[PDB]
Amino acid sequence: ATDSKAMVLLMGVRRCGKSSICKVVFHNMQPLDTLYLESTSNPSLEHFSTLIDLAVMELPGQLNYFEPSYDSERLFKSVGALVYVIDSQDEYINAITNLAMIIEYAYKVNPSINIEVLIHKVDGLSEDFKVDAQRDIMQRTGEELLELGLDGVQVSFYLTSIFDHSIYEAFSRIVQKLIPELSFLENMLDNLIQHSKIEKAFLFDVNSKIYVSTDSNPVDIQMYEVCSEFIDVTIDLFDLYKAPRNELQNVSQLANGVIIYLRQMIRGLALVAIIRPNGTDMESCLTVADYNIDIFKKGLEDIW
Amino acid sequence: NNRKKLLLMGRSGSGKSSMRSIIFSNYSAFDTRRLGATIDVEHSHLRFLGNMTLNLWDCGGQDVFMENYFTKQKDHIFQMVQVLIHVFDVESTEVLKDIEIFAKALKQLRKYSPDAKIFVLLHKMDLVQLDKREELFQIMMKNLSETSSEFGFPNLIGFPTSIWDESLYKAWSQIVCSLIPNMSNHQSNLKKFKEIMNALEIILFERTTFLVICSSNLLDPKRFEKISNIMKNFKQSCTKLKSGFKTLILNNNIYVSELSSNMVCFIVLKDMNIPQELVLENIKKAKEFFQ
Ligand SMILES: Nc1nc2c(ncn2[C@@H]2O[C@H](COP(=O)(O)OP(=O)(O)OP(=O)(O)O)[C@@H](O)[C@H]2O)c(=O)[nH]1
Ligand SMILES: Nc1nc2c(ncn2[C@@H]2O[C@H](COP(=O)(O)OP(=O)(O)O)[C@@H](O)[C@H]2O)c(=O)[nH]1
Ligand SMILES: [Mg+2]
Repeated sequence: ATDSKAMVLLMGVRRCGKSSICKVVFHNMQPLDTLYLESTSNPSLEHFSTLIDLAVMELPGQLNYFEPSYDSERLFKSVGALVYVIDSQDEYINAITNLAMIIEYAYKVNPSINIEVLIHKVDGLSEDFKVDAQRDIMQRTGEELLELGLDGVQVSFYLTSIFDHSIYEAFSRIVQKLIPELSFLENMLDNLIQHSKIEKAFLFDVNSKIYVSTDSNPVDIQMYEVCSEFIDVTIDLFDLYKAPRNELQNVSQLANGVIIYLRQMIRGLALVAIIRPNGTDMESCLTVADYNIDIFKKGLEDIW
Repeated sequence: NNRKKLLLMGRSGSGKSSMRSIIFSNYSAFDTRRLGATIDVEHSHLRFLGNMTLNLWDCGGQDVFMENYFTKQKDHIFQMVQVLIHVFDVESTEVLKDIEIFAKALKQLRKYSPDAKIFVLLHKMDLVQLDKREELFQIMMKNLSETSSEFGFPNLIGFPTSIWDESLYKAWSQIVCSLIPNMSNHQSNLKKFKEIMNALEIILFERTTFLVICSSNLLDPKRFEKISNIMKNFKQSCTKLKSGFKTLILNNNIYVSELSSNMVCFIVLKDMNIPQELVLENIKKAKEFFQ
């Protein structure tokens, strides 16, 4: 059994990747299950075993000859989020179909349900391809559900690949959307970047690609890809030569001036931010971040 | 001469187009799937380090195309050839034929460009199991060496490669470091840079490809390529920001800066807090000599 806080459901046709996905996610969620459960344990709602638990469901080619029995429904309710895996290797029209079904049916029984859809196995595909692929899929459901009479259902679509970093960036948002109890940290970040020359901030555990938290800033610029890799640079470059700022830190600046800043926060937990200075030089732009950061750092040190 | 012509030959699927694509076109490993078989000879050039330019000849290896390079256009192909990077797919079944074709190429070279440098790559080594990866290379290089020897070119260089690790950069670094004439002055200038920085060591990379040009010093022997690889992986995550890499400082110990529109330097500093300012200054005088 599993006394977890959330109950995600992974459904899709056989070989969509629903089991491979569980393996990659369950692993990277450890640093968090750890972090939010005791590193810092507060919401009385937290003394649980692990944050989430991915229960997968196999989906038959076509759901005509069959529809969900009751036991499935009783599960839908227990489930907090619903992740639909569309294998992009093949055609996906009848799949977009079975999705409208799984939605309408699930939604009657447990609205307020998160419906997340993964346009999977997108590794090795041209960009204008992923563009059309999605834009086309996104539309084909905004019509399939207007036909089913429910255009008000909020559906978030993602572009993923388990040989990529995508599935981690998707699930990062996915986990956040699920558990609100872990948003106090998102909030502390909206403060760090609040009134800033700082655009985005992530809280990455050195051994997980599922960020632990980041700002509520809407214009997520998918700056995730960039910061997520920055960690690896820092770790990897450091690991080769190794034989209020006493820890690990890395700064990088591009042509146009943007800055990728990483500063360790608490034993393996680092902060990666994007800093944009319109002319203002680096040396001091960097010092003014340190202020808001060193503050934020104390904040985590206080609750730990 | 000021221009270099390299022959990238091998049979179809050897993975030689993925190479070029990763090394001079900013492709990601898995990004090569979409490449599709190259038809005939696909040309690419690249001004490398200012004074030297490069002309890459990716020769689609479908048997038919291959037969035509050796017959009709052999003079076109094997004419004025600086280097031959022949590639063998480690997962081939037609190994013996794979090698014959190689001789075929040597024949046309032993004749039209005899002083060309020979380089062989056992590509896709990521498919072989670790315990085997070495003896197979040893075995293959052994045979290839003798064949190479009989067509003029005695001692050739070998490199086990895969688009999935850094072993690809080491090979292409050494290959390109063969067409660079002026290396005496670079190390000499580098060595001095070292001392004025009193660094553990300094490395030089080509801004564009991030291949190693030279250095000046226990430590990882493959460290050079692992640096190339990692920075190139950073390069690619920084796509969306659509800005090129300028600088990076890691723990007040490792400084990586661009020197000119051609060379980037990597300095591991030996200290932890030399006035960051006075260290950067030393960086700015360095540009004078590495443009
Ligand atoms: N496992 C593994 N696969 C590779 C490697 N390099 C390339 N590939 C794969 O092999 C394929 C071979 O494609 P190419 O590189 O375009 O073919 P080519 O060798 O250039 O030959 P062309 O058809 O003849 O002209 C691509 O589909 C890649 O996914 C490698 O290092 N390891
Ligand atoms: N190229 C690619 N292959 C994938 C991806 N996800 C899963 N696979 C492969 O798809 C196959 C089926 O995955 P699996 O987890 O067994 O599917 P399941 O039956 O739905 O659990 C395996 O060979 C996986 O390695 C992906 O994102 N990209
Ligand atoms: Mg090719």
